[PDB]
Amino acid sequence: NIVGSEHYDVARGVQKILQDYKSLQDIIAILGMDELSEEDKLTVSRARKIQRFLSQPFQVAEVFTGHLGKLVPLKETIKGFQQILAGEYDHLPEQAFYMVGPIEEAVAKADKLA
Amino acid sequence: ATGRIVAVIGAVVDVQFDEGLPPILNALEVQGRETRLVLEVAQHLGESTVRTIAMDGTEGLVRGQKVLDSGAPIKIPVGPETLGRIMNVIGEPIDERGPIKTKQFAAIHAEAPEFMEMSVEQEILVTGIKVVDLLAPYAKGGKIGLFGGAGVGKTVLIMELINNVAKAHGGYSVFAGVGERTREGNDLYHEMIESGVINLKDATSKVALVYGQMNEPPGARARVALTGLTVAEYFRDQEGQDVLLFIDNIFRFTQAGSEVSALLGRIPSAVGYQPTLATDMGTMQERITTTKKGSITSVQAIYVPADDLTDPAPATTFAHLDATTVLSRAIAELGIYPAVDPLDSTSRIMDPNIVGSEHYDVARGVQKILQDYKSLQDIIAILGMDELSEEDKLTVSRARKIQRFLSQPFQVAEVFTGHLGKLVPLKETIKGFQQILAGEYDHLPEQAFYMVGPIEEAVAKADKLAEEH
Amino acid sequence: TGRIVAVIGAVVDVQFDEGLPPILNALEVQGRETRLVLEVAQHLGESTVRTIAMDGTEGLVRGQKVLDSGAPIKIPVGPETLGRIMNVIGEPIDERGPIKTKQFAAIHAEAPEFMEMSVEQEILVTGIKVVDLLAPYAKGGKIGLFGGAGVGKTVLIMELINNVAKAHGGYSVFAGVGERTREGNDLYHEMIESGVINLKDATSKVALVYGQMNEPPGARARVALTGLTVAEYFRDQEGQDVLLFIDNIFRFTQAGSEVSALLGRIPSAVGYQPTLATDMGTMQERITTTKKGSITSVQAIYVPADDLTDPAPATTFAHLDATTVLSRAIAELGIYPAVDPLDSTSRIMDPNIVGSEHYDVARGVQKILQDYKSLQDIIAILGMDELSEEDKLTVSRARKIQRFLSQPFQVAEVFTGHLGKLVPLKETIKGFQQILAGEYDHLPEQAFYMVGPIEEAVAKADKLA
Amino acid sequence: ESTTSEQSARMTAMDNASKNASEMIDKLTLTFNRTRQAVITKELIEIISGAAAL
Amino acid sequence: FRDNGKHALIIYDDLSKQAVAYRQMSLLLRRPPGREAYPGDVFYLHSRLLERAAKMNDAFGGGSLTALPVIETQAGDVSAYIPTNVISITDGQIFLETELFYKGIRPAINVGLSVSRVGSAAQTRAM
Ligand SMILES: Nc1ncnc2c1ncn2[C@@H]1O[C@H](COP(=O)(O)OP(=O)(O)O)[C@@H](O)[C@H]1O
Ligand SMILES: [Mg+2]
Repeated sequence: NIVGSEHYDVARGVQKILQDYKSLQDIIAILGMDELSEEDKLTVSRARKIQRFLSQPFQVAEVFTGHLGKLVPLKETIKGFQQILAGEYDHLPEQAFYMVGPIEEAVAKADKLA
Repeated sequence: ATGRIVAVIGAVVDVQFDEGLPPILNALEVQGRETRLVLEVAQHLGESTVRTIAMDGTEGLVRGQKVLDSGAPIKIPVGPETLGRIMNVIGEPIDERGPIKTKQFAAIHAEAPEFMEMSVEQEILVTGIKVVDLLAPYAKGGKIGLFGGAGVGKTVLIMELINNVAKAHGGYSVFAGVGERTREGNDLYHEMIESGVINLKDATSKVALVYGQMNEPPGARARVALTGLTVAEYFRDQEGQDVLLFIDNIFRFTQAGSEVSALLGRIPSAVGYQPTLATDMGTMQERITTTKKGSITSVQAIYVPADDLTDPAPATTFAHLDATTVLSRAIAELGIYPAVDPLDSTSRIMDPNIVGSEHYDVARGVQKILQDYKSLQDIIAILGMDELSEEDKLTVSRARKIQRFLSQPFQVAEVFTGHLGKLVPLKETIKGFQQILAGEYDHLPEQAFYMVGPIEEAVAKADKLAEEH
Repeated sequence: TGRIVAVIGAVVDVQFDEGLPPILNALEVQGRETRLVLEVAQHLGESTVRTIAMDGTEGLVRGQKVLDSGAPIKIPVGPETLGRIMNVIGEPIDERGPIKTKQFAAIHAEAPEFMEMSVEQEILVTGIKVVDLLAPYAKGGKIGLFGGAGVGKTVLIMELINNVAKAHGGYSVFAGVGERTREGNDLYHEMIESGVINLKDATSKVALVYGQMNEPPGARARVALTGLTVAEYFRDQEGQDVLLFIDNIFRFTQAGSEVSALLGRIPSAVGYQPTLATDMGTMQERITTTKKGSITSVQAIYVPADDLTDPAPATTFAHLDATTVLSRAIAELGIYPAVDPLDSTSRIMDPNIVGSEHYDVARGVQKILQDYKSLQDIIAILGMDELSEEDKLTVSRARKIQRFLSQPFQVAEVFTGHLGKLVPLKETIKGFQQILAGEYDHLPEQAFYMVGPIEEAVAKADKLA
Repeated sequence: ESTTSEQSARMTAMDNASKNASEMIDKLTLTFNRTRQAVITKELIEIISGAAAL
Repeated sequence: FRDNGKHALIIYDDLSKQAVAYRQMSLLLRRPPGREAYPGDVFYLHSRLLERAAKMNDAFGGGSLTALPVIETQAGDVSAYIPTNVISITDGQIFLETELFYKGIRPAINVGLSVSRVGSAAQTRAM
């Protein structure tokens, strides 16, 4: 009711793909990656970009790494977790999603490692 | 000899006398109440000051109430007239049908019989349950234990042996209920009138009942089990009949003494029990025996706290039991009912000179194929089922039919299931299990043995599943 | 004098009148058959001390009479204590007459001061090829002996006694801390049949202190102090280079946490005493190299429940300078002594302590013994001939090295028939400097089994065929 | 050729499944040993505090 | 030296064996133990000591005082009671691995877990 019906539905899809990845870590550590299904090489391959998309460069930590502090609006952190849960960005590596702001800088980073 | 009350802390009341000191383990009557409140002496403290434990509550007690003495411990009424009546810890009737009118009064604190008053003979008492009679047979005049956690079936399995054994038995029967739900003492008073075991109109009843439940003060959940086996000592000693005795629960005898302990002035032992744990347990469990004047069969349910048989209360009762029936939650969550662990239940008469050489090589033939089934599950987790050889794809399929054939539909669990009550005899239990082991039923699926009686219904249930394809 | 007021277990309380004795004194009960020594540990006020007994306590009446020595427990010490067996209070327990000597010493004695310590590390040479090359022994340091029964440990004890009395001239003390009576009798008769103790003359080389296992828990904790007083006589008065054997050090720790719980103290972590770090401090700091001589200690270490971070084998580990481990998997290979070369460490193994000649020789031995440990798995699973020709020599040389570490001992001359060899330091470094370079590789394997120096190796290749 | 290609990859893939299961078996041995000491320590305090308050 | 315009440096070696000495005096006074049988005020022991190491301003002389305590861990345990009470005081860490000291890298400094927060802005511009 309070945060809406669109905010509430993307936020529950993120906690669903990160819990199913947590139940496969006891098998990937023993039998490796080549023993899963074909549809379960997509829960792993998508939760390993949502995990890296929950990283953000802070503003007070400019003197740690020398990166710029980034701020996002609330309406743009709903759009970033729809174009990953749907499958729009299944042609990018995981490290392109690492330490950025909104979703537009993720595609402006994957062109560097070409 | 009157005495005054000088201190009240919790359930432990201190009483100072002046001229006559009553000994330990007596009864003191508190004058001034509308109800009857009895105090039991537990310690001496010097300068004529005893320290007691209260049988009822202690609200409304004031420092200075004059307290009488009895000169004797708690003498309950006993005899033939107490059959078909519910009674209290101190002997008052709570069935609201009038006073128990009998001639013999007997204290609940008495000694144990000596070494040359023991009996030595062993038998086998047949029940009709397939897991019990095959792998861990019970015995006449022998102490039987029912282990397991919370919510696996200890009260139902002890309700089954009143159904089978107690109506075909000649002599009497006693049920002591110690520290369990007060609801379940009403589903026994109403499942023993409609079966005619308790009779409310004449003098032909066969069951007495003694009840101290989990609403009582903790000084009263530790003297009820001593009141159960005082009525059951009258029938064995002053008469000569064969008596049974059902006790549920008996973990609430140990726990109810671990609550009054720290106020009596005792340092705690390991995980929280009293220092005198294995002495007052062994003082009660040496009166439940078969002597040269009678015989007491006894079935007991023993709560195991949070599924750990290394807790100091269940792991010291093992020395007092002949047949242990360890229930388990890892079997009950498969649907196999009664969940009895076959690789954890023993008996003292599993002996090829007592049960014959044909029963003996069948019992060990079942445990050997179940234990070898355990070590095979470690391979299927990495390899799989199909990559195994054809020789051990057969010892799995023989083991899975032995797991499912042990489960039997009980009679008093009809309202859970809707299925009917089966009772397989002893000669049929062995002949059912020889034929699954030898391979005479390799052409049936696993579901044809689930919740059946004898082996005859295992093939009748096999064809009825076939036609609905 | 005093009087006994309270007897509770193995704890006696004594009431005095005028002469209140200080802590760590020693009283003596009057009226009993055998000596019962009480040790004062606390001043309880109103002229009352708290004593721990050292023998059986029964038969004691409240209100007996108790004298005072005015000093701590004083033992018979001297050079004529060599070859005898005593308990914690100096009494002889082998029925060979009373020990007669000139002077006595007290067991509760302070550490050496700061201006008396040695300012340099120095290697102790014992003659064995595997010890003095890969895990060398510092003079004054503490040594940990891993391994138990069935590995050949009691021979290595009896041989380090013999070699130090030959190359250095210093005797030894054996202290049995809470040891079995059945196993403390066999070590008496195994030393007799090897010469290091002698019942006929004064050529003994050890003194035995045996505080056995069935004694009260106060008497099993002071044995490692009584057996350190005797070892301090041969350094402070004569200036030798003494050894010291404790078997074992866990029964000194565990016997400490039963006096500190009979005395009414709150236990520390998992069950030990509060004072676990000072009782290991006020014992093992007397084992040091002063300006006169030194004391070196070899201690057996038992790890409870295979936990290397339990506080009893963690307090001890901060004192050791070198560890040697007796592997049973080398005893079934035929090698004696069964000392593992890869799992032994030394703290003084350093180019600025033992020099660069010892260093680069003993560094290459442990590297070549790893390559044979990694190539032995491909040969066992796959096969032999697939590996290169440069690796076939490393397989051949490492079977020469691990048999050149064997050495026949002088304590076993009667049984295995060989001659006992004592190798000095400059032969062992010269030997392994040539095996690495392929200089003696064409000779077969059995020329290197059970020899002394490298000179006797080529004298054994001639006798084959 | 295909039964040699398959039987060599069964040799490698069963080798890394015993390195990763032995790397995991030491990290749970330290946590077992911290927790084994912490239970002897914890239930020792409850006995001392029970006797001191008495 | 700090109050009189000079710069000092102190190396405590080590603060692990101090806290096992304060544990002994506490339990011998019958005080209630806590985690790992330690007393309740171990954090007061090391905070009131390492708060003195500071740098005064130019109106107070301009001196300083640098500290470098030493903590010993049991088998890489950086999640115990004492090595977390001192990580939450000092302004950074230096980690020494026991499995890089065996591989021949010396000094075995873990470069991944070694951080220094406030001291990064004060170094030479050549470096
Ligand atoms: N014959 C039976 N077989 C298997 N489970 C049963 C049977 N009868 C009852 N149960 C299960 O046992 C549970 C507890 O029953 P009960 O024996 O009364 O409790 P407890 O054993 O804890 O005293 C119930 O939830 C019921 O589902
Ligand atoms: Mg119940």
